Amino acid sequence: HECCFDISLVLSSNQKLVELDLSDNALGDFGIRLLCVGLKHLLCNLKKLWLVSCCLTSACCQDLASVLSTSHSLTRLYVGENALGDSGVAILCEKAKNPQCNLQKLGLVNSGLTSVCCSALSSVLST
Amino acid sequence: LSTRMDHMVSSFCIENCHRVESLSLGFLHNLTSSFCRGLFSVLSTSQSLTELDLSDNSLGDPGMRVLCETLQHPGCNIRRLWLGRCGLSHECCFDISLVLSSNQKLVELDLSDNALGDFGIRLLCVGLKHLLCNLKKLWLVSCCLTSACCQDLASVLSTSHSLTRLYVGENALGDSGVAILCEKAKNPQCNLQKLGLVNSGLTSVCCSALSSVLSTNQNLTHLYLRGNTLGDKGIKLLCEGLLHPDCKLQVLELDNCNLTSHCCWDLSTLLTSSQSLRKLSLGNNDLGDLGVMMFCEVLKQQSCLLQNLGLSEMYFNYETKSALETLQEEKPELTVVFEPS
Amino acid sequence: KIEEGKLVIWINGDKGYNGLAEVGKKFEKDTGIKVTVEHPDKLEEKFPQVAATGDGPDIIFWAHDRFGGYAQSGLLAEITPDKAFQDKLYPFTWDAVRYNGKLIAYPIAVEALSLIYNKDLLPNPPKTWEEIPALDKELKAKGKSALMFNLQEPYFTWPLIAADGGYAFKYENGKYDIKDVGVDNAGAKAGLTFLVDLIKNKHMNADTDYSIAEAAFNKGETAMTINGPWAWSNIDTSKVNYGVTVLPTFKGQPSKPFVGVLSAGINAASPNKELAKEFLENYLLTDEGLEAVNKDKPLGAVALKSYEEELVKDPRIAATMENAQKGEIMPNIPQMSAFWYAVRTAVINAASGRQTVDEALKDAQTYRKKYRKYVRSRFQCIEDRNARLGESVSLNKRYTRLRLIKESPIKMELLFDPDDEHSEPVHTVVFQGAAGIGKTILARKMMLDWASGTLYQDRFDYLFYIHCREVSLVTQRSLGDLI
Ligand SMILES: C[C@H](CCC(=O)NCCC[N+](C)(C)CCCS(=O)(=O)[O-])[C@H]1CC[C@H]2[C@@H]3[C@H](O)C[C@@H]4C[C@H](O)CC[C@]4(C)[C@H]3C[C@H](O)[C@]12C
Ligand SMILES: Nc1ncnc2c1ncn2[C@@H]1O[C@H](COP(=O)(O)OP(=O)(O)O)[C@@H](O)[C@H]1O
Ligand SMILES: CCc1nn(CC(=O)Nc2ccncn2)c(=O)c2cc3sccc3n12
Repeated sequence: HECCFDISLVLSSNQKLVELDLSDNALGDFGIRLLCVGLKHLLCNLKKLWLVSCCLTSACCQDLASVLSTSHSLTRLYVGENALGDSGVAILCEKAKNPQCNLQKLGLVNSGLTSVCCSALSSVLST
Repeated sequence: LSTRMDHMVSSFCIENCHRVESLSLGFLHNLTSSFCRGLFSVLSTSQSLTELDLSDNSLGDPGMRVLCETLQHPGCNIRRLWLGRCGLSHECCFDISLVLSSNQKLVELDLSDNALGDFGIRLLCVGLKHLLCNLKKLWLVSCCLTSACCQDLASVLSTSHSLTRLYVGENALGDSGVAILCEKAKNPQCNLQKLGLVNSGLTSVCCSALSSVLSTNQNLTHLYLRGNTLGDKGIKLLCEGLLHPDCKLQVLELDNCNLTSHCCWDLSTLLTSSQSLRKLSLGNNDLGDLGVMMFCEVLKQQSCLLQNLGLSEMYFNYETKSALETLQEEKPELTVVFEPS
Repeated sequence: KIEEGKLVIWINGDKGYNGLAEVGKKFEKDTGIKVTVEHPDKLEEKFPQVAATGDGPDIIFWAHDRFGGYAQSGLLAEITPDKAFQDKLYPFTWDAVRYNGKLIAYPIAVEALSLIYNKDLLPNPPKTWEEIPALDKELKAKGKSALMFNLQEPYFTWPLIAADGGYAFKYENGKYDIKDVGVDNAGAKAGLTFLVDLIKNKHMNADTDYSIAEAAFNKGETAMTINGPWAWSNIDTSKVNYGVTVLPTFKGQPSKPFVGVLSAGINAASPNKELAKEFLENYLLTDEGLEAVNKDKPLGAVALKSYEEELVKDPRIAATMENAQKGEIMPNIPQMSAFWYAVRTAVINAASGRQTVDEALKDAQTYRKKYRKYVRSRFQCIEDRNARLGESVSLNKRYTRLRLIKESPIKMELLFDPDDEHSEPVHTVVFQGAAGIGKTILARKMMLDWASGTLYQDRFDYLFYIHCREVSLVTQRSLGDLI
């Protein structure tokens, strides 16, 4: 998570970076909290973000959801192989359902999702 | 506060209070939860509250986040925030930084005795280097810091228009650490007034860096080095700085610093040479039974030292005690010397 | 409060006060501006307070050393003589009043410690310090001493100590180097060592004070002593045919006494800068001005070049100035208060109680180590007494290990540690065994091993041996067995 601060600084000023893959790193929920600072910042043109297998839990979805809500450029979000269980997905969905969200590809691959969270995904798919 | 009943009662009374200047809470075996959230939501609106003391109780990071949100309120008006042994980690530093970046009322922040490791400092410095941060006093005592963090603290000292009090003792900010802080504290435009390098494992090697700061930085009035094994060589080097005509240091505290008899010459020189020094707190060190007699003799010639002369926690003989008592009576302008008894 | 319109002078009443007033009155008649001279007691204590207020005198007459303190406080005005005036006074006295490159006072008179001798016992004083021992032996045969002086006051020992290159504070570019002290180097050590040897050889005692040295000289027990011009007035009552000369040399070098220069400083807050300057420059610092002063009370050697030539008629004055020329200007930095203490505790203790090499060595004897070494030495021998077929040292390496068991074998180390657990340490340990089993030998070995740093290095700072053979049960005493 320590490096997420420095990554955030890059996102805040480097307008050329489009695709960033941070998969398989210990960027725990705190690390996400920091990356989201850069991701929610104007001038960040990041389109693809991979956070697969990053020791994340549902807690981090509170910040990722905000990124999905306000980011004008983020279209690809992969957060599989994490502990983003039903409650985490529901949080993301509450913002991803917004007609103005630019999310195009959602990688909730292996996050312990169950039948309960499917109504949240249904909402997103419908809207 | 012990139970939920106490929270609603305290909340009621504090909310309906228009003249409380300082509040001290002590959460017991309830936090690390939103349990205290109800009260913090009240503190945000108390226009008369200037000091909030949350020290020596377990305030888990999540709790610090809640507090930080409540400190971003337009009507917060809290000027002093004390967060001693709260059990905070580097995680909370992010949230603290956010408060510093927008809360223009906070002046004194005490983060002592928390695990705000070097990384945590890196984050706090984001807020500290930010405009609108009016923080004047910052305590980072015993925060598991190492010399690495000085790279960021030094930048704060360089650019901050407001930080005057910095206490970073009880850490591993050794010779290399302080040297970094000094390089920037050296700048004539640095606003540092009180430097609390109390117990950082400093040695004689780094005293040339402190000397440089003392020589150039005319805003530095208090320097606390007690607990650092500076040695006699250390004092010699510090004195070269202190004897510089532009040095304005008023208070120098030197408790146990592994001192011996030799340094008495340099300390004696300091006592009569500096026109700026007012207080010299030599403490628990083997100053020497004869060494102090030199102080007794020289502190008669219109010395500018008025305050604590130290010599506490030090064994003296009969004649020495008599001489010190005589000095105290003959020169009343010297408030108190402070022998052991 | 500034005393505008008049010039006010403060001077010690033991100086040529009436004379200085005459210079003032002459000045008034010549210029029309009145000069008032006053002599309050402890002017050196009151002046700093009025000077710091703006009140008080325009001109201050006192020793140039104290003036350095005023200069540090900024209580003195800078003086601005041109070279036309600077060249009127001796070329070495301008340093007496120089503070960090600035001139703060006008030199008036120069004191030095000259050699005062009795022509009836010694019409021809020695020119070399090394000759005094021989002179003393010859005089002792006659029943007289060659040299006696105050050795309890470093002021009078310095001339010899500094003779071989020793110095107080280095004086390089007009500023004294505070961190460079010459009392430690070989030049000082050689001088002090020689002096201490003179005491050990019984040419001088260690406890002679001012009164004893003067009494012995005025009585006729000594060929000579060392003093300054300030004491000459008490040397006439003896009716001794005394003379004053230049002190003996040491290894080719002249002695270097502290030179005490009387000077006239000016108050920082006074507007009478041109007035005070002209008063001092063209009236007081003249042959006529100095005669007016000297007429009331002799100044001894004077800063004026021409006036000293006029006074050359008196060899005592000429010798004083010659000594001053060869001497050392007494530093005006407040660090001298530390210096004076440093030498006071150097010479007296060096004379008796320790060596001259020990004296400068940071008080390395911190007692703890002194005792440890005392024990280390004392217990090197198994008995350290008589009865060993010639009293040879047996050498404690002969110690043969004894078996120690608790009432598995144990070591002498860890002896006082807590047992298995309970965090319970032991204060009292008892070693029992038959007479002749080695009880005392073990105790002596233990102390030797401790003193050598091979046992209980961290646990005990002191071991105090109590020999029950020596301690009686009926003799009254405090816990002085420690001594
Ligand atoms: C003023 C000087 C300090 C400066 C100094 O000494 N400067 C040069 C040294 C290094 N050099 C390499 C140039 C030469 C080495 C000498 S060597 O002989 O090794 O060649 C030092 C040197 C010895 C010091 C006294 C003794 O401590 C005993 C005692 C200790 C007490 O607490 C305080 C009182 C007292 C009387 C002390 C006073 C003072 O403090 C002295 C005169
Ligand atoms: N290695 C040794 N260890 C112990 N005692 C020794 C040793 N060699 C010689 N001796 C002798 O044994 C005697 C021991 O005396 P000890 O009984 O300990 O005296 P005390 O009665 O004073 O305690 C002394 O005569 C001593 O010199
Ligand atoms: C040879 C005599 C002797 N014997 N012992 C053994 C002993 O004393 N045993 C017990 C047992 C019970 N009660 C008392 N003593 C010694 O220890 C001893 C020491 C010293 S010196 C000179 C002879 C001597 N000696």
